Amino acid sequence: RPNSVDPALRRPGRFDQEVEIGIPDVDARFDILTKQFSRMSSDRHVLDSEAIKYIASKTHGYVGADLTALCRESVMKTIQRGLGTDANIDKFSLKVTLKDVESAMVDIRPSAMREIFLEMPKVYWSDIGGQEELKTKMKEMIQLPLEASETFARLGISAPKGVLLYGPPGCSKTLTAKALATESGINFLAVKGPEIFNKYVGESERAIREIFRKARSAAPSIIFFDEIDALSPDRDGSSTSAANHVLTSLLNEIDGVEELKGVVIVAATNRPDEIDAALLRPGRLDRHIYVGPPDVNARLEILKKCTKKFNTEESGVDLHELADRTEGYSGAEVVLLCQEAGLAAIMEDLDVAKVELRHFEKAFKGIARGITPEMLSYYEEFAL
Amino acid sequence: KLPAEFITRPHPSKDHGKETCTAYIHPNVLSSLEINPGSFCTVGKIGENGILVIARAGDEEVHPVNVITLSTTIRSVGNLILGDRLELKKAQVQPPYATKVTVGSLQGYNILECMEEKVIQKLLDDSGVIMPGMIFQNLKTKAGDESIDVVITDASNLFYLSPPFIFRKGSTHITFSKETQANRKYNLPEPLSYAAVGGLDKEIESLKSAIEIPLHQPTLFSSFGVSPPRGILLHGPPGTGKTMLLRVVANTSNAHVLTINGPSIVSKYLGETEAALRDIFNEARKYQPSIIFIDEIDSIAPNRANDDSGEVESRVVATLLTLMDGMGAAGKVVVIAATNRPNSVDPALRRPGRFDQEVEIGIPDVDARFDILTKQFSRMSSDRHVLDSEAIKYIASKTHGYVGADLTALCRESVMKTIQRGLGTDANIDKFSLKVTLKDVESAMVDIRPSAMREIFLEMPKVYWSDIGGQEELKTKMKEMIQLPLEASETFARLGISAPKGVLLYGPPGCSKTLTAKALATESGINFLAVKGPEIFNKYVGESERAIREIFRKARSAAPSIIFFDEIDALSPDRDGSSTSAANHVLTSLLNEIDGVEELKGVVIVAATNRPDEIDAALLRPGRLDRHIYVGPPDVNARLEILKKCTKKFNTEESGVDLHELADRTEGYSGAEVVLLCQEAGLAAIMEDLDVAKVELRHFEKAFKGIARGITPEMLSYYEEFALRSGSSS
Amino acid sequence: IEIPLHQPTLFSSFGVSPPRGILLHGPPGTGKTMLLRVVANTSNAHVLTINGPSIVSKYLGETEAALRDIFNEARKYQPSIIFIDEIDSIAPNRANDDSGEVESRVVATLLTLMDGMGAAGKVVVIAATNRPNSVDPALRRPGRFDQEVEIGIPDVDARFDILTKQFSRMSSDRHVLDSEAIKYIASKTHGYVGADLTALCRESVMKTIQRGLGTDANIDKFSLKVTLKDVESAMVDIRPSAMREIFLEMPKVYWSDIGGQEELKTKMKEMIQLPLEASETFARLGISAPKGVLLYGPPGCSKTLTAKALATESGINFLAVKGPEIFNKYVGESERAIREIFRKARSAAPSIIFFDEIDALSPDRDGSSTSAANHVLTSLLNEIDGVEEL
Ligand SMILES: Nc1ncnc2c1ncn2[C@@H]1O[C@H](COP(=O)(O)OP(=O)(O)OP(O)(O)=S)[C@@H](O)[C@H]1O
Ligand SMILES: Nc1ncnc2c1ncn2[C@@H]1O[C@H](COP(=O)(O)OP(=O)(O)OP(O)(O)=S)[C@@H](O)[C@H]1O
Ligand SMILES: Nc1ncnc2c1ncn2[C@@H]1O[C@H](COP(=O)(O)OP(=O)(O)OP(O)(O)=S)[C@@H](O)[C@H]1O
Ligand SMILES: Nc1ncnc2c1ncn2[C@@H]1O[C@H](COP(=O)(O)OP(=O)(O)OP(O)(O)=S)[C@@H](O)[C@H]1O
Ligand SMILES: Nc1ncnc2c1ncn2[C@@H]1O[C@H](COP(=O)(O)OP(=O)(O)OP(O)(O)=S)[C@@H](O)[C@H]1O
Repeated sequence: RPNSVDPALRRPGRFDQEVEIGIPDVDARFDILTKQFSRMSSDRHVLDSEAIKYIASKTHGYVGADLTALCRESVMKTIQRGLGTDANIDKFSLKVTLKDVESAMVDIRPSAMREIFLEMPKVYWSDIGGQEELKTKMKEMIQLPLEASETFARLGISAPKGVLLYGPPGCSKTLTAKALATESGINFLAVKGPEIFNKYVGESERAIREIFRKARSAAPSIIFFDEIDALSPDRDGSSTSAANHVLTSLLNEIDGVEELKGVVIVAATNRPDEIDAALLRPGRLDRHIYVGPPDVNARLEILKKCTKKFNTEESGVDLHELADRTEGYSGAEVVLLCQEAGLAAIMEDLDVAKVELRHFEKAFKGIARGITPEMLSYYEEFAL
Repeated sequence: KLPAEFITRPHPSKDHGKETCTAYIHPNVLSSLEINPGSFCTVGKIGENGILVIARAGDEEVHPVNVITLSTTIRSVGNLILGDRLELKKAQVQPPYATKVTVGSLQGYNILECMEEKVIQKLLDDSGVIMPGMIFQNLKTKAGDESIDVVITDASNLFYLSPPFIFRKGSTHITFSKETQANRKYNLPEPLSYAAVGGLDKEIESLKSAIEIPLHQPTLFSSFGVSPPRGILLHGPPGTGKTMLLRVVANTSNAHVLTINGPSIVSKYLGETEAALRDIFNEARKYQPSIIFIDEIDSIAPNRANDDSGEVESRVVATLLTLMDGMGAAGKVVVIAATNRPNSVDPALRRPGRFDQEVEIGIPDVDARFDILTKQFSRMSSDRHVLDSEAIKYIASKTHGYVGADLTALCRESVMKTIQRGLGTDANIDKFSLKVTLKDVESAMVDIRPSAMREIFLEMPKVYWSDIGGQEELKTKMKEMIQLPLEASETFARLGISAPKGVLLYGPPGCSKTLTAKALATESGINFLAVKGPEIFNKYVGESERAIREIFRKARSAAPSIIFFDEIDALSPDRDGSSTSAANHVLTSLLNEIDGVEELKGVVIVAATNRPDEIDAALLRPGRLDRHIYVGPPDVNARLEILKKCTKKFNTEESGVDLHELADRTEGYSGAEVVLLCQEAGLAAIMEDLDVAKVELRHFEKAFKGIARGITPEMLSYYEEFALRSGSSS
Repeated sequence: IEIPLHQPTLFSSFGVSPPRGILLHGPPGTGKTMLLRVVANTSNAHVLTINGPSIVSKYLGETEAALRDIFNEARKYQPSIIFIDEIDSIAPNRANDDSGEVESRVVATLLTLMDGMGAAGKVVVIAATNRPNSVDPALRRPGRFDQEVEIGIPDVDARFDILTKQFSRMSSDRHVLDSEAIKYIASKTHGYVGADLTALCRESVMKTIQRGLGTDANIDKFSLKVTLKDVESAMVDIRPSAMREIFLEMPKVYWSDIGGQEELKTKMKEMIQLPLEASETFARLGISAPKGVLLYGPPGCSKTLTAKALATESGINFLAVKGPEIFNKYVGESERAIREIFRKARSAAPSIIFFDEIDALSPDRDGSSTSAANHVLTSLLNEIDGVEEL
């Protein structure tokens, strides 16, 4: 914690140059693991200089100390595996294979991940049905700047820093934000919501510095802001008094990230008035993304996603008819149809993977849909 | 000097020779206690009856003063774990000759499957003193037996755990018995094994691999590049049995055992407090292999982030940091830390190299509760009278939200149920032959409560489904949303789906709404929670979410559970722009907690309010309030059952008070409006005559003239638009 | 208490260790402290007393060392009973910000010693508290306090049995036979948790003696009896424990002084007087008296005068709230006064709470008024008729 050190000892004349150590990337992971397992050397004989690449790609976000802990738990996977078959088996002759290393990640909690208390139930692109148009725009504004960051420096094109999502409730929103990091992505960090106010005055103020203390973690770290209403819901345009200083700290630490650095602000919200008249400045939020209701084609893929286990075709249910009649449902409202339909089907008589068309109809009449998907009267021209 | 502190160490030679009972303690201690090398000495725990062991003089040059060496059988008699403190005493009575000695085996093998009886006399001939409970293993097998063990179950006593006796070969009566348990009349203890712990079998297997290997085979990791992991981070919710797991390791592993539980290392002197840790570790490293057990480490290792941490406590945690890394051993010493708060561990302790192995002491689920309950009755099978694999499953399934500690209390309360019945039928009946039946457990179910519910106090008067009439649609949804996820959980897994966890109840004033929650508190099968909103709001900044967090923290541990949110409109922040200071953060916390229980958890959110249209649009997102149920006003059919609800005791069948006539005249009556008529009309009858035997029609006639309607026509119009609001026709 | 300390063979047959740990919680005045003394004097076992901070010392480890040696004495001398008066004082919930390192070790000692194996033997621990929710939840798990008994406020039946013994302890200066007056005195004492019942006996002696010496101040003070009128004078001057926190003038109001309004007076007796005098009637019919009445009309009528006489000629308690007096600027205090006042009302049950100008505290909720009024009313709706029958 260099910031926790007294600034008197950090003034010029004491340490002119300091180096901030970041999280090793995929290129550095092979070099670390090669030398760490160089002590193992041919005892494994399963390396082939290619097995580490699979491990390094899967083991993402590791600070580096846990890489040695991976080796310690790898030995735990073996030995016991050998002793499981034979009681007097020679432990020295046993070797570690790819299966033991992969299974070790189950009982391994990375030190960096332990601090960042997140759940992230392994969301992939399979669950995100439809929104093909949405993916292309996000890739051209997020994937390319992150992967080709060195290229953008020579090109000189200003990156569209600052991404915000506004749309009807039930859409992906946060779902797409956390899914990108899964497929060969980078570290994702988000707040828990009740973090702006903790207790005493100044304890939460210094917590803002602790959040931004890590700054770029590997290449780089991203600090998402889900539920932006938790930061500045009021006390800005009315009843300010002397309690709006917390928002000032969160806004003075975001302009020091330059443009072509990779550190951007990504947030998800539903009320445009919660954006507040402070992020419309030229450099905070210049481009606006509207995640509207899915079209008919999107629901067709979503329906198959939420009816994968259901026979559908075997029972005699047409998927195209369901997608057309599900118009007006916004995102999650489409998915909820099966769950309500599933409960009715089971209660009939010991339902085992037998869902008919009438089950969809029964649940269709007892689910409410979104109302007024036009936001707070302003969604195109961000000028009030 | 004559120190009062001693430790236990196994005998260097294990050959069942003349050292069966003779033990070497110290050449000088025996002299200082006026004990001859061969006289009688009493050794036992502090505050407990000692075990009469034979005192012998060893080599003073090699044997340390504080070390006491025992035999291969002494530690097994009293379950004397290696490293436990001792209290040396003396015996002044010549032991009576053993008239009868019983021979038994723990493994369920008869003594006839062991060596010849002539050999048995040679096995125990020079022991001299024999007390019940002597266990000796690694005995020679005549046949191809895998393993044999002989335990002296009984033999036939002032401040003595077992009756002292002197064995005599050729003149002692020997009886062969098949007993496999320690005698209950002597109240002898029993060792704890891995299979003695039910439900948590998966965690035990991981623990055994990470403990046996470093203690007995430390060169495996050294030859495998990296040193073996040091430090065990054992954490689990309270009541799972964290304390016994450390004891199980001590009772299973055969090595030096040192336990540091609670603030036992705190001393008045400044330097003495920090010196205790160094002395304990030095003892552990001197007699490797050894295990150091730490319980409630967070109580002595503060996280140092808060300002409440003291200087003394900061030095205690720093001592472990400077000593865990700074030792010359390769990892033969294993440190286990037991705690219930994962976040209370010191940040330096959580760094890699200190707690390499982290084990979560999981809360037993429905499947695990069957395993633990089955094993508990094994040690009480003499008076069990419990069906096998049939009654246990029914009891285990109904114990929703249990953590493991309540099951022991439930079984203990099961015995108490027989005591009240046994003594009630006959005050002098024999209570040793009493057997627990299915009804006793069911009776004990209501008298045993989960630990997570100890902090929740609500009256919750017993209101049943019969208290609600003509609500079949409401009863249709509740069974599917509560019983089906648990009674048929395999069907959901077959479809690979989870039932929706949201419901937006709304009913006119006078209807059930909250009354259904009372039925939920009566017929749900699981734990029930309610919030007396808007009590969650607090004056201090940041405590509004913390109050929700503390109440919602119990839901995760006691999953599955049902939480009832009465009048959720106040919970949702007001959009009119008045007093919008802290309610906005309340909405954010509620939404985030909903998404946090998606890992196949049983958390259910139930809400009911009189203003469905005054809530934020975020709560209408699927996954939070999935179902919109219109529990409308009672109709003619409903009020027919409503009348029988509270007037069943009334003698209206004999004469007067026609339910059908009331039903037609009570159009638009809510559940409360019908009850109001009974209260108003009933007061008319009481004033006419103090003794009331029947109710006439005129009592209701006077009441009818002074009762208004609590369900305005505009009230119904508000909810119909809410029910169909997404474009109405579209 | 008896079985764990007197029948060691019974638990030997079963595979479950004897239960250990008794904690008593409830409102003050129920008699929690007295029950501790009764057990100590009746049961023949070692008694250890911890009256509040009786084991707290200025030294760092002396407080924790005292617990270990005291519990070791119980282990050495069995059977033993350990009494910790106000156990919550030395064992806080460990969740409040006020708790520091001092309270951490003291509570942790209880977890270590009472784990079910540190003490063992024939040692049983019995404790009491006034706020069960303020104690450490870790202590409430099985193995430390297996069974928790709630000592509630005595009802009419419970008070009569308690009051009968106190008057009949001496049996010499009783002056009443067949318990006709004792039941009458017990029936007219509502909300007497037991401390006031003892105070009623104490004030009964106060009412007499003065009357005996008033006519002539030269008689035997050991030859003076206690009459029914003395207790009647003693009961009116004693306020309920929950009512001891109320500071009101309360001018005397009589119903005979109110001319007219016969209809209003007719329906009042059916609400309070009738349940007291016709308790057996409701049990036969299975009904409950209505507890909600709205008074309205043009200004200038009696109105508030009706509620003043409720505490005078009803025989039950009465709590007065000045309407919007519950309002507070802070978020956590606006509706807190609603629960705090009714907590005293439940303690002083039965009691009547009267509200002045409920319109201000009850907005129409149709999209007007302020949130603070809406926040209060939502609390009001739940507490008056919600998850609690009241
Ligand atoms: N492919 C999909 N398309 C639409 N909805 C989906 C899809 N997959 C899952 N869902 C549902 O979407 C829900 C999440 O909806 P969200 O829009 O994220 O909720 P939210 O109200 O926006 O709150 P946040 O911003 O996510 S914290 C999940 O609970 C799923 O039921
Ligand atoms: N095999 C078992 N699995 C689970 N619980 C068991 C088992 N055997 C016994 N128990 C009971 O589990 C409980 C564990 O002790 P507790 O006092 O509940 O520990 P604890 O309350 O969690 O204290 P902490 O959390 O360590 S401070 C006891 O009531 C035991 O009787
Ligand atoms: N079938 C019935 N349904 C509902 N209430 C009934 C029924 N039969 C009798 N009642 C009585 O009617 C009362 C209605 O009270 P509540 O259900 O608490 O009011 P509510 O419908 O929840 O509306 P609130 O709480 O004021 S928004 C119950 O407490 C019962 O005493
Ligand atoms: N037979 C009896 N039944 C009930 N109460 C009695 C009886 N005899 C005496 N009492 C009274 O019961 C009371 C017992 O004291 P407690 O009410 O336990 O003290 P307390 O007010 O609860 O204070 P704490 O905080 O609990 S120590 C005394 O006031 C006794 O006078
Ligand atoms: N027959 C009577 N009815 C009512 N009050 C009477 C009567 N005779 C005398 N009074 C006195 O008149 C007073 C009138 O005071 P209140 O009725 O309390 O005032 P109010 O008319 O109710 O106006 P509010 O309630 O403060 S808006 C009573 O308190 C009595 O002291």
